[PDB]
Amino acid sequence: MFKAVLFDLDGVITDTAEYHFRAWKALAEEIGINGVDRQFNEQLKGVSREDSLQKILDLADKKVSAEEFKELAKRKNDNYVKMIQDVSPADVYPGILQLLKDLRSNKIKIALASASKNGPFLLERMNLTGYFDAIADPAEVAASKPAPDIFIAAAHAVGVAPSESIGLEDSQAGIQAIKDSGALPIGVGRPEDLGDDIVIVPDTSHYTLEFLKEVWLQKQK
Ligand SMILES: *P([O])(=O)([O-])O[C]1O[C]([C]OP([O])([O])=O)[C]([O])[C]([O])[C]1[O]
Ligand SMILES: [Mg+2]
Repeated sequence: MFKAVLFDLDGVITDTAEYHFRAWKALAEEIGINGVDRQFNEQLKGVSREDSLQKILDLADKKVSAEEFKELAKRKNDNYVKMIQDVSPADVYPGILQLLKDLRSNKIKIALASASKNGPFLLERMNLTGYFDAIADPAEVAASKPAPDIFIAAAHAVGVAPSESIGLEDSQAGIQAIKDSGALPIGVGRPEDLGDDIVIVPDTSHYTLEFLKEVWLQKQK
């Protein structure tokens, strides 16, 4: 009986979490911060551009100037934007296109709840824009992931209560944002990274409408 699905983008719809990681690691190393490895990057997944940069700068003893802070965020974004120019429909993760088609057939709303300002560009790259009933603008919320605001806004944008929605996420921060919104999270990734307390699937082929119904029917929510 859920009425909406609230999609993260990066690491859910396609493998762009890998590109954010590579770009943040390159930035960090340029400023002599070598701690952005895959384990540290689990604290960056789902986190805004500025919050990501500050989590990396927290690894250093000294502060950068406000001018350098702004430059660094822009530097990373310009690199990332170059990395994603060749993304195509062939890069949609397994299961995702068919899930979008099945949700529309079943009159279940589809909304994007990505913290990325590059979200709309990436949905166009992948020929997915037409499936979305709404895209929650991440610059409109007052509080970014792990705050629930973006999931609350995604649900509102398609006229469904968060409590009647499922959220799909690959990150610690986004799973917390889903929990605090009222929606039911189903994570994608390693249990070791995302927790043993919610439903986690190992890859996105598991994100079928059949499975979302299976999970919803057992407590949920
Ligand atoms: P999700 O994974 O919330 O689709 O995206 C998150 O977006 C932020 C901000 O991206 P931007 O605006 O393109 O710089 C990234 O820092 C996170 O890595 C990403 O998970
Ligand atoms: Mg993500």
